[PDB]
Formats: sequence, C-alpha cells, structure tokens
Amino acid sequence: AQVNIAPGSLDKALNQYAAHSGFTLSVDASLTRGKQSNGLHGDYDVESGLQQLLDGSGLQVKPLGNNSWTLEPAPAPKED
Repeated sequence: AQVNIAPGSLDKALNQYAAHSGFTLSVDASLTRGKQSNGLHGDYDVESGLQQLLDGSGLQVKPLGNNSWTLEPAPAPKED
C-alpha cells in the first residue's frame, strides 16, 4: 500500500520490500547481482511495486504463491 525504495541494487531492493510484509523470497544473490534500480516511492502494493522495480533491470520478479515471490530469469536469454 505504501513503499519507500531508493538507489542501491535490485537485490537489496527486493530484500527491503520482503521485510515489509514478511513474505518468503526465492532469489539467489547472483541474478540480481550488479543491476541498479533508481528506487520507488509511491502508493505501491505487492504486484505493482515489482513491475516498477523492473525499471533498470532485465529480470522479472514473479510471485511464487499467496504472497511470496521467486526470481524468474528471462532477461534476454532468447528472443523466442
């Protein structure tokens, strides 16, 4: 419903959001390793926050189930 994020790295961004609602993340410190996200500050909920977090990345944050997430790798792994 409300989110506060800022420059750091996508990994730490998702990490920070996780602490908010206390859900389970499935992500390895490698796919998110390096890419930066200029942050996010608005009235954002779960799904809508992730979609914006894609700004600056080529990854896809995919809700695992219920309220949890998993990092689905599909940057440019094939234009098929």
